[PDB]
Amino acid sequence: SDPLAVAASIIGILHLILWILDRLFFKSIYRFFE
Amino acid sequence: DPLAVAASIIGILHLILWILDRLFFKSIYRFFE
Amino acid sequence: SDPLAVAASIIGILHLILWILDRLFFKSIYRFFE
Amino acid sequence: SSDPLAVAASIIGILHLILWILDRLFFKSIYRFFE
Ligand SMILES: N[C@H]1CCC2(CC1)[C@H]1C[C@@H]3C[C@@H](C[C@H]2C3)C1
Repeated sequence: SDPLAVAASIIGILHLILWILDRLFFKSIYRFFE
Repeated sequence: DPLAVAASIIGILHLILWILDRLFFKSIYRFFE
Repeated sequence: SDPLAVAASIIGILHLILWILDRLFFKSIYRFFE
Repeated sequence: SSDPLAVAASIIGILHLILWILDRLFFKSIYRFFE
């Protein structure tokens, strides 16, 4: 239970979540003008 | 730790999906150049 | 844990922060000109 | 100080930072000649 390890884990989870949300928005936007 | 394993697998899938996304968008925005 | 894990944790936190600033900049540019 | 999964994820995180840095660098560059 290193603080850096736990923070890095949570940040990786949040990073992938926000990435799929951002790219979902952008892929839905680009899925209309093509 | 289960948290470390979850974060590791999420990081690997994140890199893989980001690479596929980058290939998609680089081959989609490589026609303009 | 080991230097590899510590550096990887610092780097993952940096990566989240950097991608946050990148997407915030792009969303602020696409939230005023669209 | 050795989990194979942890070492793999660490190397992957470093390479991910490097690749995203290069991606956004050349992206910002392309978006620097167009603005
Ligand atoms: N992309 C980051 C890189 C650092 C780790 C994943 C998230 C990796 C696996 C676990 C254990 C350490 C710290 C994080 C969680 C090394």
